[PDB]
Amino acid sequence: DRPIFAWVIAIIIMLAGGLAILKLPVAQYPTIAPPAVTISASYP
Amino acid sequence: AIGLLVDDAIVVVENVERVMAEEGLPPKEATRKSMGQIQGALVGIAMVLS
Amino acid sequence: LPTGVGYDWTGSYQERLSGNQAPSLYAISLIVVFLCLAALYESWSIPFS
Amino acid sequence: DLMDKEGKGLIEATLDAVRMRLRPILMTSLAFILGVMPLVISTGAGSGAQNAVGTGVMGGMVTATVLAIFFVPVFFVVVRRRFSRK
Amino acid sequence: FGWFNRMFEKSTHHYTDSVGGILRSTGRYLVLYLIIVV
Repeated sequence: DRPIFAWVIAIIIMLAGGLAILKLPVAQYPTIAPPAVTISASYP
Repeated sequence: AIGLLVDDAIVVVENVERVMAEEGLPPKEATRKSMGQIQGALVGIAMVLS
Repeated sequence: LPTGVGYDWTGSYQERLSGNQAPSLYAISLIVVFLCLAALYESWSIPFS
Repeated sequence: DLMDKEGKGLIEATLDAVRMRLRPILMTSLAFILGVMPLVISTGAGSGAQNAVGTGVMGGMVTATVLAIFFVPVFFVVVRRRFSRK
Repeated sequence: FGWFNRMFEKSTHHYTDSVGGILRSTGRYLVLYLIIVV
């Protein structure tokens, strides 16, 4: 079709996508263990 | 906003008004071929203000 | 000052508005704008106008 | 539009376009300004914020049509940027 | 109405003629554009 209209759609993703990398967790494995709470007393 | 709002209204209105004088012609098809000249702007200006 | 005396900013600002914000905002606001003046135009003159 | 679709107008399409639309620029902008008028002063104690807004656009509309329709680019731009080379 | 007669003068004269005049020059009104930015 035409060049620029497509190239401008792609440059949104050059940002948007890229800018998410400077804003979302670089971390390891995500949460998967069904989350739990822990009680803890102490009778010395 | 009120400003950049009648700014968008005024234009399409008076751009018909030139077509019905510059080439004296009231009807629907003046309205039609007037924002053939404008439609291109309108959306593009809405995507830079955006 | 003497030993065992540091500091910390209660409580002013975190990042302000003339500061690291305003720039970044306008900055991005340009990298767009120049676009969509290209998505309806094609050149390298239209947008610099 | 003129330059393409119609004829060239090396400098006679930038002009020919003007000619036919100083109307809507000075019809809107002046309908601005006047619409911005009751905040710049007029009101003067209900909200002093009204003065903070309108004073910095009245400024940038006086110097936005009486300038962009004239003297400094918005005619001079397209000349040197589009033409002159490629 | 005068009103209209007036407006079609300025626009045609007076503006558009002094517009071919500004487009005739170039380097002076660019020197002015930067003078503004400064």
